[PDB]
Amino acid sequence: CTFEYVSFKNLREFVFKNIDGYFKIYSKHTPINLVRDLPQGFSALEPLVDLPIGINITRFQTLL
Amino acid sequence: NYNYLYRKPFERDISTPLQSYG
Ligand SMILES: *[C@@H]1O[C@H](CO)[C@@H](O[C@@H]2O[C@H](CO)[C@@H](O)[C@H](O)[C@H]2NC(C)=O)[C@H](O)[C@H]1NC(C)=O
Repeated sequence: CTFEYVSFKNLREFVFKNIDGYFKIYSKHTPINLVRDLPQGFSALEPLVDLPIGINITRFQTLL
Repeated sequence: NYNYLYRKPFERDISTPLQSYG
């Protein structure tokens, strides 16, 4: 518990990476026409958060 | 005292066998 923090027509996109023990998150939100596959076109992802965790990561799970 | 225990860049662990400074 040595660190803690608090703050279909559409698609939410994200990127997660860990470097130097800093864990970094980026995002984009957009409307979409079709659900079957990712959109055949370009849009950029922008940063949200930088976390000083130092912890090691090799697996993950999504929460429904 | 003997409480000050010891065994990547900014990598850390607390799982177990540790030494400690006399
Ligand atoms: C981060 O965690 C992984 C385990 O999920 C560590 O990888 C293991 O490292 C040992 C080193 O002797 C290997 O024998 C295993 O085969 C590795 N397992 C896997 C799944 O890769 C990794 O070393 C850890 N890194 C740090 C810096 O703590």
